[PDB]
Amino acid sequence: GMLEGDLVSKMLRAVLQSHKNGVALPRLQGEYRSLTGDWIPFKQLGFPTLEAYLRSVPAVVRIETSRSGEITCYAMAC
Amino acid sequence: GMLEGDLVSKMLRAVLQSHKNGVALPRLQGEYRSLTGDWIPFKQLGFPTLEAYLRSVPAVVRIETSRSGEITCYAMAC
Amino acid sequence: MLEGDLVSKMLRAVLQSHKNGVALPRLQGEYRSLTGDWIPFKQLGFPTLEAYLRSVPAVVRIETSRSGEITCYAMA
Amino acid sequence: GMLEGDLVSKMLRAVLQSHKNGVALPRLQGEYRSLTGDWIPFKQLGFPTLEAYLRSVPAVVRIETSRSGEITCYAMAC
Amino acid sequence: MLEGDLVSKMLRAVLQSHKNGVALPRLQGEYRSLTGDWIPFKQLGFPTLEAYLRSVPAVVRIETSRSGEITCYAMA
Amino acid sequence: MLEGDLVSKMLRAVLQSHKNGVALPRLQGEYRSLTGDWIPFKQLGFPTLEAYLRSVPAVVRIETSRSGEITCYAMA
Amino acid sequence: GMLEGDLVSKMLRAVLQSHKNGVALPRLQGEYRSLTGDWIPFKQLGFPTLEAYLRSVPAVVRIETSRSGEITCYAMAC
Amino acid sequence: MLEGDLVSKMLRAVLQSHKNGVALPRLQGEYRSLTGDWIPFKQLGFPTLEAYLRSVPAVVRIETSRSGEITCYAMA
Amino acid sequence: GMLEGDLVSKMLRAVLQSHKNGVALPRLQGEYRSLTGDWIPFKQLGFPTLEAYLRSVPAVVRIETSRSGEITCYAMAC
Amino acid sequence: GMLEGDLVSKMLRAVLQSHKNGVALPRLQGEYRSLTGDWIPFKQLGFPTLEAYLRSVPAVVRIETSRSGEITCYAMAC
Amino acid sequence: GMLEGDLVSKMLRAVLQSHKNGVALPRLQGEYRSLTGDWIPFKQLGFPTLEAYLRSVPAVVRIETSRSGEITCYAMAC
Amino acid sequence: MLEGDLVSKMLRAVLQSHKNGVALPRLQGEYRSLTGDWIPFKQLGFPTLEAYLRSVPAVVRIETSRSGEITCYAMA
Amino acid sequence: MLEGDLVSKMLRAVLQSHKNGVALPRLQGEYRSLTGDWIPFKQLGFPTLEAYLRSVPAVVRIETSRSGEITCYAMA
Amino acid sequence: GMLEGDLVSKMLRAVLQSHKNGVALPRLQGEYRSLTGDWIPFKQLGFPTLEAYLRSVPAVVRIETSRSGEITCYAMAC
Amino acid sequence: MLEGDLVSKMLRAVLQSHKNGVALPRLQGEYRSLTGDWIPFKQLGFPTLEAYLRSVPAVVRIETSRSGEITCYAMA
Amino acid sequence: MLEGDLVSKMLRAVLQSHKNGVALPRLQGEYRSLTGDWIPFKQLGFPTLEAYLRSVPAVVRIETSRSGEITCYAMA
Amino acid sequence: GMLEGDLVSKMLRAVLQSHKNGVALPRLQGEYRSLTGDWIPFKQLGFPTLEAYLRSVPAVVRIETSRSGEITCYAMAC
Amino acid sequence: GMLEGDLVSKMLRAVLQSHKNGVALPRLQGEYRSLTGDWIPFKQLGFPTLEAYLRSVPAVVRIETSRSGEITCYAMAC
Amino acid sequence: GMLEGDLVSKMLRAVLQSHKNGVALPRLQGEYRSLTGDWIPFKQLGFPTLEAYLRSVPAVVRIETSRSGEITCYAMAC
Amino acid sequence: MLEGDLVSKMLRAVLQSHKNGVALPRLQGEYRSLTGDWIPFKQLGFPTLEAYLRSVPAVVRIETSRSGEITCYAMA
Amino acid sequence: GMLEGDLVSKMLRAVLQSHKNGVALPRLQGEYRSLTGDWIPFKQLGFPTLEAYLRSVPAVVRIETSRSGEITCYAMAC
Amino acid sequence: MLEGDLVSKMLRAVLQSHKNGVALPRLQGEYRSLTGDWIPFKQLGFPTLEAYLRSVPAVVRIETSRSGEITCYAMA
Amino acid sequence: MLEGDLVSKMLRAVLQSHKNGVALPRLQGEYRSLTGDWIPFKQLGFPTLEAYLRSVPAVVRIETSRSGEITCYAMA
Amino acid sequence: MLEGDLVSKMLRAVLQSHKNGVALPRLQGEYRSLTGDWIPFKQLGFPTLEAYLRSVPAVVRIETSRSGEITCYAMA
Ligand SMILES: [Cl-]
Ligand SMILES: [Cl-]
Ligand SMILES: [Cl-]
Ligand SMILES: [Cl-]
Ligand SMILES: [Cl-]
Ligand SMILES: [Cl-]
Ligand SMILES: [Cl-]
Ligand SMILES: [Cl-]
Ligand SMILES: [Cl-]
Ligand SMILES: [Cl-]
Ligand SMILES: [Cl-]
Ligand SMILES: [Cl-]
Ligand SMILES: [Cl-]
Ligand SMILES: [Cl-]
Ligand SMILES: [Cl-]
Ligand SMILES: [Cl-]
Ligand SMILES: [Cl-]
Ligand SMILES: [Cl-]
Ligand SMILES: [Cl-]
Ligand SMILES: [Cl-]
Ligand SMILES: [Cl-]
Ligand SMILES: [Cl-]
Ligand SMILES: [Cl-]
Ligand SMILES: [Cl-]
Ligand SMILES: [Cl-]
Ligand SMILES: [Cl-]
Ligand SMILES: [Cl-]
Ligand SMILES: [Cl-]
Ligand SMILES: [Cl-]
Ligand SMILES: [Cl-]
Ligand SMILES: [Cl-]
Ligand SMILES: [Cl-]
Ligand SMILES: [Cl-]
Ligand SMILES: [Cl-]
Ligand SMILES: [Cl-]
Ligand SMILES: [Cl-]
Ligand SMILES: [Cl-]
Ligand SMILES: [Cl-]
Ligand SMILES: [Cl-]
Ligand SMILES: [Cl-]
Ligand SMILES: [Cl-]
Ligand SMILES: [Cl-]
Ligand SMILES: [Cl-]
Ligand SMILES: [Cl-]
Ligand SMILES: [Cl-]
Ligand SMILES: [Cl-]
Ligand SMILES: [Cl-]
Ligand SMILES: [Cl-]
Ligand SMILES: [Cl-]
Ligand SMILES: [Cl-]
Ligand SMILES: [Cl-]
Ligand SMILES: [Cl-]
Ligand SMILES: [Cl-]
Ligand SMILES: [Cl-]
Ligand SMILES: [Cl-]
Ligand SMILES: [Cl-]
Ligand SMILES: [Cl-]
Ligand SMILES: [Cl-]
Ligand SMILES: [Cl-]
Ligand SMILES: [Cl-]
Ligand SMILES: [Cl-]
Ligand SMILES: [Cl-]
Ligand SMILES: [Cl-]
Ligand SMILES: [Cl-]
Ligand SMILES: [Cl-]
Ligand SMILES: [Cl-]
Ligand SMILES: [Cl-]
Ligand SMILES: [Cl-]
Ligand SMILES: [Cl-]
Ligand SMILES: [Cl-]
Ligand SMILES: [Cl-]
Ligand SMILES: [Cl-]
Ligand SMILES: [Cl-]
Ligand SMILES: [Cl-]
Ligand SMILES: [Cl-]
Ligand SMILES: [Cl-]
Ligand SMILES: [Cl-]
Ligand SMILES: [Cl-]
Ligand SMILES: [Cl-]
Ligand SMILES: [Cl-]
Ligand SMILES: [Cl-]
Ligand SMILES: [Cl-]
Ligand SMILES: [Cl-]
Ligand SMILES: [Cl-]
Ligand SMILES: [Cl-]
Ligand SMILES: [Cl-]
Ligand SMILES: [Cl-]
Ligand SMILES: [Cl-]
Ligand SMILES: [Cl-]
Ligand SMILES: [Cl-]
Ligand SMILES: [Cl-]
Ligand SMILES: [Cl-]
Ligand SMILES: [Cl-]
Ligand SMILES: [Cl-]
Ligand SMILES: [Cl-]
Ligand SMILES: [Cl-]
Ligand SMILES: [Cl-]
Ligand SMILES: [Cl-]
Ligand SMILES: [Cl-]
Ligand SMILES: [Cl-]
Ligand SMILES: [Cl-]
Ligand SMILES: [Cl-]
Ligand SMILES: [Cl-]
Ligand SMILES: [Cl-]
Ligand SMILES: [Cl-]
Ligand SMILES: [Cl-]
Ligand SMILES: [Cl-]
Ligand SMILES: [Cl-]
Ligand SMILES: [Cl-]
Ligand SMILES: [Cl-]
Ligand SMILES: [Cl-]
Ligand SMILES: [Cl-]
Ligand SMILES: [Cl-]
Ligand SMILES: [Cl-]
Repeated sequence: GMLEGDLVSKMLRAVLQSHKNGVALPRLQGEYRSLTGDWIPFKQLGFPTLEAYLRSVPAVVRIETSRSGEITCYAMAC
Repeated sequence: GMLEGDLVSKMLRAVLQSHKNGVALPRLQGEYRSLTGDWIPFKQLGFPTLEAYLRSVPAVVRIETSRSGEITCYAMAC
Repeated sequence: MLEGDLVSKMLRAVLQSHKNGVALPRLQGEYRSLTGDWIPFKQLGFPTLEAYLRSVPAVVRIETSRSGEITCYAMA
Repeated sequence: GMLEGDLVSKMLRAVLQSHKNGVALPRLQGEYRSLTGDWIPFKQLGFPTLEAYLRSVPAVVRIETSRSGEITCYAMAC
Repeated sequence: MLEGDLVSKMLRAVLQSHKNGVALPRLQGEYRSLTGDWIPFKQLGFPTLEAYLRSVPAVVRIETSRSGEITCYAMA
Repeated sequence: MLEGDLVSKMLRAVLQSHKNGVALPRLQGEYRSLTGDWIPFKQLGFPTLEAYLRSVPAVVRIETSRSGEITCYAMA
Repeated sequence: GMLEGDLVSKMLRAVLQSHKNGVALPRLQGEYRSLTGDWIPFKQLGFPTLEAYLRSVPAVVRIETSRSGEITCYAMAC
Repeated sequence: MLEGDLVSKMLRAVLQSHKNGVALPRLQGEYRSLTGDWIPFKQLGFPTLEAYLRSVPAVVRIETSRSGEITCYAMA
Repeated sequence: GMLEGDLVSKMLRAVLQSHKNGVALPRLQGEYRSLTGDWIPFKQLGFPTLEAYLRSVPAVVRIETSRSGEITCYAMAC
Repeated sequence: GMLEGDLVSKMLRAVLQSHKNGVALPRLQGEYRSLTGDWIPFKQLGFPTLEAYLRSVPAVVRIETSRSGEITCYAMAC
Repeated sequence: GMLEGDLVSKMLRAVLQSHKNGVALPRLQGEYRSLTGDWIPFKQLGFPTLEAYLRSVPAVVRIETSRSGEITCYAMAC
Repeated sequence: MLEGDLVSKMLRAVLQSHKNGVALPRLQGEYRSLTGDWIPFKQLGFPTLEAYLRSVPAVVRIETSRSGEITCYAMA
Repeated sequence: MLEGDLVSKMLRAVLQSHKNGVALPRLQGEYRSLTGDWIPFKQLGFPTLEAYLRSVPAVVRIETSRSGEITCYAMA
Repeated sequence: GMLEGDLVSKMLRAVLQSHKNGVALPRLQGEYRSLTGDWIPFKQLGFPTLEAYLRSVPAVVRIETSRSGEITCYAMAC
Repeated sequence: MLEGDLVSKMLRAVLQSHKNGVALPRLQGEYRSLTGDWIPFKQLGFPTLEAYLRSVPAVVRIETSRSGEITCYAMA
Repeated sequence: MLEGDLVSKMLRAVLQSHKNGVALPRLQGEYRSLTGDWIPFKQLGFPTLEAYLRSVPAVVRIETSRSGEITCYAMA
Repeated sequence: GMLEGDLVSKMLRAVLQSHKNGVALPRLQGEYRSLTGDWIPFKQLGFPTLEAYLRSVPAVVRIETSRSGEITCYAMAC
Repeated sequence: GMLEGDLVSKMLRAVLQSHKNGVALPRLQGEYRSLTGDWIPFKQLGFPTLEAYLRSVPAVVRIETSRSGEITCYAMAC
Repeated sequence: GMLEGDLVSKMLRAVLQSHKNGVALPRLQGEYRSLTGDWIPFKQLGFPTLEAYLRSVPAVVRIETSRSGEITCYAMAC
Repeated sequence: MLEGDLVSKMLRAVLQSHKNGVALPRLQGEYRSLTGDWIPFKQLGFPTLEAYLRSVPAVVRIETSRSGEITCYAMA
Repeated sequence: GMLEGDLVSKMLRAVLQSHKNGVALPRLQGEYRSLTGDWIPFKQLGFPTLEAYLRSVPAVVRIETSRSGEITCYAMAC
Repeated sequence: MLEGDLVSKMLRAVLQSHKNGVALPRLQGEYRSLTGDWIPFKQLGFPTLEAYLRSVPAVVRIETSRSGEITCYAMA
Repeated sequence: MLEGDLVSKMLRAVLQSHKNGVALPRLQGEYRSLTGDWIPFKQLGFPTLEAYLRSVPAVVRIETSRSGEITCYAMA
Repeated sequence: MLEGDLVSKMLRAVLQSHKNGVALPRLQGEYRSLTGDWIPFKQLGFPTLEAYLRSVPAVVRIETSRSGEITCYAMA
């Protein structure tokens, strides 16, 4: 019944909530596949990059950059 | 042995045939994932949207629009 | 207490008013009759009312006929 | 006084309502010209194809695809 | 009973209240005064209030002055 | 004596063989049965057989059902 | 004998000259069709929008914007 | 008497109701409680409620915590 | 019943056959409008320019260039 | 505190209000720089041309075209 | 922990190593899905075609074309 | 009775004629020898004969050598 | 034994039948008369029959008149 | 002597270091103009958006998103 | 008194000088002979002289031969 | 001695001839009357005469009326 | 000393003048190479197709289309 | 008489047949120029890269990739 | 009164004339800002790069490249 | 008698007037002094005067100094 | 053996070294063809213009602009 | 014996030198201290040092703090 | 004394060390063994080591096997 | 202790070795002579050595001659 976008959001929240210190963006597709069996379908959902998809779901994921320019993704409270 | 496109066609036919009143397009990726474990790879298959892929397989899927502009997908007889 | 939570609860109240469901073109009017205002589907992030209703499948069941007419039902 | 889009919508409704079994999309420009004297200005109205314009007016036209992949257009009730 | 039909009727009621027409920037406020809410021009599919008003020429006459100020009148 | 003229005449002959029309998926086979070869719709400049048939409305009448099945008839 | 662009210019001048307080741009295609039987072929004439075509014929049409951002078109004297 | 002026005044009234500020996700509900309707941020030309609030810095002070939670305060 | 492209082809043939010395391309839209009441819908038919549409119908129209680079259009025999 | 767009709007209003007969568009960047010390950042604000930015702020600036096709910009009352 | 690209590389190597005479490119998505349960995410990984992705991993896959123009993919030694 | 079904059956008949398989460049000729015409791979929706043959793996086994030469076999 | 080799030989046979050449629009029909089928110019990789004929200059000489009519001749 | 990019980096660091709780991205151009007299020239520096420029200077600016999807910019230590 | 009006009048004067018309490549020279300068077809908004001449059909008749040579005549 | 310097001086001479200014559509003709030729605004790098005149503000003052008519004056 | 475009023009004129009945466009690159030793550099000269380059040199080459849609190129007198 | 594409094909076959162990793609333009006096005109022939042109002529050239990702080109038998 | 382009030209001439051995292009934006307080608005003026703008004003700036490929900009005499 | 032929001859006449060549910025003025008008480089199909001069190497020799100044000479 | 780019570089150096006062860019293709028999293949080498290719080989060619905006090319010492 | 294998081994040696990990900005210097050169992250195919380190998770553990500072540890 | 000259000389020295050539994957390690550092193929302007080696054909002969393995030899 | 800080210090040491400056093409070699390796301009984020040197104006003064040759000097 759920929209593809709603299902992916729910799975991503499930991935991020396991990890108290967040997930480095380069590791995120792998950590999501570990839970779900497949990749985050960011192109399908209408985004050019995984980062652009993540920006579009701010109530699921908090983005923070590091000095190197890498993103770490945290589960947004709620 | 089968082409990616042939496999997806077969899976989509299997999804749609379960549903006597068809599947609303917004629900289709979810209903296909429920059967198959993954999403319909419409970008891979060379289409910009899921609707454009579905138009390309008329002997698998019948498209009908509603007054709202939403598509419902039916298994095409055969 | 989120906007979406309040709208969802009010929608459920409207749909439950109607045992036979509500034709989608009449939904905005029936909902305003109860709530005093429209369903804020653009604010909630959707291009159409029907697109919003697809986002709440636990609340509303949607039936579409073969002539393309849409009926909305309270989901139990 | 009317917007171009409103006038075209009204003319298209007038075309489709004559035809109880709908109008095949390949025949639609001709059948509309027969009534109106000119073509449906889908590029002007901001669409890349006639099909994309028709999708944008679901309360005027119902689209149904056939096994061949051709569209038939029906007047949407009302 | 469509949203657009109800909005159209309420707009007509507001404009008829005013023999001298209503300056377009004041229309939303006058309309809320009567109806309790705003004119839902985005929901109805328009980028601006004025774009919505152009969609209902049987309801509202629009005059624009040479300094670019807009006045709206009930259409008979 | 053009390719399109010959194909058109042969198609008419096939369709006239069938008072009840010919289901579009069966047309290529019936036509080969009579002519020894397929309808050359790509050579004639069309992406599909049905697209070719639309180019010859004086020859073939096309009916499409509400389930999307297509039947072709000789045009008088 | 005349260029398409010259004919359209002449027809547009004829439309605008009827209207002493000008024609709102949203109403212009309809008012031109009322006189001429067809639409202003702005895409053919090489413009992306009707407004861009109108800008290209300043000795035919004067553009003035209103507070809302709508254009009114006036016949340019001569 | 502009829509934006009225919304701004009503927002100020809501925020002043709350000495401790209002968490941004709760703002729409609190505002409807007072006014009878939602904050019309799309009509006013903004993609989000927060984007609208940034347009009125003389009215609302916005604080964001290091966990990304947002609190809105009446501006003196 | 006819395809838009077939109707336009037929009208164009009718225009060109009147003119024993052909029609200069700059004059063609005007001469076609004189017969038909509207313009040749080359963008609708999927071409960027009128010349590109004309190239696509060689059994209707013969193109010949002049020293200036202008095209003259002749009815192709048949 | 203010958005870039709000600041530019305010500065532009300040420029235009000095000039009772408006400012010719070709002169506007210079007249704005005279007051403010820099140029109107129309590309930053998401517009391809200065004219497109000005169209987007109709409650600040009234556009009127002249017979030559040049724009004059007036402060919109208020 | 692994990058998406590293995981896909490893899975592709596992697919190709089973097949002593290589895998025809048209059959590769199907043969990879048979092992892994999903498709090779070449668009995600930043490539327009499956062939372009495969070219980018030469130490995993050897490409050889046939007279028809079809590619066969072999596991690159190591 | 579909075109693709008939072509598939005729292809199988040709391949079965040859215990040692058929070199792909010779397939069109051998097939015409039996059927009177070519394999209609463009009509069936494929850019090449080999692309068509990939669409029918239950009918034809394809072997490609390390020098890039292709041999086609009847599939049991 | 390639498709293109067989088509080339059959084309030569058709053209040699005609001392005065063959008008290009009549070529498909004359060729079918001899061979039982059409010249497979799309299969062979060409958008048009004339484009195919340009690929075989050792087989066919093409003359075009100043009115744009095309005549094809066997090449010695 | 300095590169444009180095100068802008230095000015941005100066802006952000004043603000202990960071600067909301919507407020950043204004706060930078308050110090420097002009805007951050992100298009000149080769970026489509201000956010894309900021991502490119991670040793100057730390980005953190909020639940709404707004960015707050902090001076990166050093 | 517009540039285009003056150029048009001068062109007419040049063409009337010549009962047998003027070959288009010679027109600029003949026109300069009478007027002291060239026909300003770029200023008037045209990419070519011939494109300008098409804009004034009441002034100049243009004939093009089958070898592509152009002759210009005064229009009565 | 540059082209632009000479054109600028000649323009100034034309404008000074006219105490009441010169309507922009009449400028080319008046200028030719004095100089024997047109103002070479394309050569000088401008799409229009008015665009050229904007490049020389020390030479020409431009007034535009509210009906969009343009008058050019010698600058002191 | 000559511009590339002038040299190519001169060579093309030399090719076409040999051939009293013109040169079919499909044969032109070969016939030009026979005289000159290389191909006509139409992309270098700023054209997308050979036909577009030829259209740009009307005083060198006369284009005439045939019923099939093929161009024949003739030396333009002079 | 021959098409440009046919001539280039023939020359390329002549180049490759000299070299029993094939020609590394980086060396191919030079080795072809050594025989023919000019370069392979892959852009003219409608391809974005030399590799894309070579893929389009599989009955002339066999492509094989190496571990580094370099192509070697072999004359395809016949 | 002056056009933006004329003002920038004048400022650039003023910058370059100070420097007898010219200004290295990488240093130019900084040296111009030192005089003027802002950057050269090359995107506004319709150029993709600063170098493309500079090429467009040859009577202001002389460009000379060095062995490294860096440009030095000199004031053009006058 | 073509425009380009006449311009070429007049240019040669101007350049021959000057044994020491003519600095390119002064060429338009010197040429007008002799001919009464400017060199019509845009009409002749060139973006600049210098681009036109490159099209006539048999007429004008162009020297450019290391400071980028250009001198034009009659070609013998 | 040499890369296409290396061969062209060597030929260009050979052209430029003959000419003590350099070669005007408009004359360069002709002067290179005079030595080599063909044109500089700048599109093949991946550049949109001849000037862009020349910029890419600064140790072969020195570019200097003139007041008109024309480039002169000099052999770079070495 | 691959470059990547050698770099990986040398990196492990550097990280093992440090029980408390190594701050990422100091890693290049510490690594050069041991090896005589820098970590060749561009050669190995990565835009940044950190991007390279992500490619070797069996060798280096990366911790990032909430202020965005990065610490690298030998992986057991 | 250029970087490329020094790298070229050092590469030659490494390759000459090996009568049987050096497998390309081992080249970086062998070269570092002699020189103390890697071959700087990115600095020298190449995307890969093999792309750099193609730029110096007078120094290194490259052989590629039919399984795609690469061997590098000193060029005499 | 950053890579860029160490490279900067080593560069300064090399340049100070040379009172007369160092020609840019010789810089990499002189720097390797002192440090054992190349200047890592790609790692540091620059397309060229000269682009890197522009990033450190407090360290190196760059002079370019009118023939385009570059000399680098220690900055005091
Ligand atoms: Cl979705
Ligand atoms: Cl992590
Ligand atoms: Cl995806
Ligand atoms: Cl991504
Ligand atoms: Cl990403
Ligand atoms: Cl969200
Ligand atoms: Cl990242
Ligand atoms: Cl597929
Ligand atoms: Cl459903
Ligand atoms: Cl996909
Ligand atoms: Cl989609
Ligand atoms: Cl879709
Ligand atoms: Cl299908
Ligand atoms: Cl839908
Ligand atoms: Cl809403
Ligand atoms: Cl809806
Ligand atoms: Cl409905
Ligand atoms: Cl509309
Ligand atoms: Cl129908
Ligand atoms: Cl249209
Ligand atoms: Cl369409
Ligand atoms: Cl369509
Ligand atoms: Cl609708
Ligand atoms: Cl259709
Ligand atoms: Cl709304
Ligand atoms: Cl409005
Ligand atoms: Cl108003
Ligand atoms: Cl076919
Ligand atoms: Cl079909
Ligand atoms: Cl059917
Ligand atoms: Cl036109
Ligand atoms: Cl109106
Ligand atoms: Cl149009
Ligand atoms: Cl529009
Ligand atoms: Cl518009
Ligand atoms: Cl409007
Ligand atoms: Cl809203
Ligand atoms: Cl929000
Ligand atoms: Cl929040
Ligand atoms: Cl059509
Ligand atoms: Cl005509
Ligand atoms: Cl059209
Ligand atoms: Cl056109
Ligand atoms: Cl056209
Ligand atoms: Cl034309
Ligand atoms: Cl803003
Ligand atoms: Cl002004
Ligand atoms: Cl900007
Ligand atoms: Cl602009
Ligand atoms: Cl603008
Ligand atoms: Cl303007
Ligand atoms: Cl990855
Ligand atoms: Cl296989
Ligand atoms: Cl993908
Ligand atoms: Cl693909
Ligand atoms: Cl692929
Ligand atoms: Cl393949
Ligand atoms: Cl076929
Ligand atoms: Cl094949
Ligand atoms: Cl084969
Ligand atoms: Cl075919
Ligand atoms: Cl044909
Ligand atoms: Cl013919
Ligand atoms: Cl920079
Ligand atoms: Cl803030
Ligand atoms: Cl910018
Ligand atoms: Cl932005
Ligand atoms: Cl941004
Ligand atoms: Cl933001
Ligand atoms: Cl002109
Ligand atoms: Cl002309
Ligand atoms: Cl002529
Ligand atoms: Cl001019
Ligand atoms: Cl003007
Ligand atoms: Cl005027
Ligand atoms: Cl050229
Ligand atoms: Cl020929
Ligand atoms: Cl080319
Ligand atoms: Cl082409
Ligand atoms: Cl072409
Ligand atoms: Cl020409
Ligand atoms: Cl052709
Ligand atoms: Cl070809
Ligand atoms: Cl080789
Ligand atoms: Cl090419
Ligand atoms: Cl390439
Ligand atoms: Cl390539
Ligand atoms: Cl390669
Ligand atoms: Cl400007
Ligand atoms: Cl400097
Ligand atoms: Cl800018
Ligand atoms: Cl730049
Ligand atoms: Cl630049
Ligand atoms: Cl300049
Ligand atoms: Cl530079
Ligand atoms: Cl000119
Ligand atoms: Cl010049
Ligand atoms: Cl000069
Ligand atoms: Cl190369
Ligand atoms: Cl020279
Ligand atoms: Cl090229
Ligand atoms: Cl170029
Ligand atoms: Cl160039
Ligand atoms: Cl170089
Ligand atoms: Cl140049
Ligand atoms: Cl590296
Ligand atoms: Cl890093
Ligand atoms: Cl760090
Ligand atoms: Cl390197
Ligand atoms: Cl490598
Ligand atoms: Cl290897
Ligand atoms: Cl480096
Ligand atoms: Cl360098
Ligand atoms: Cl140097």
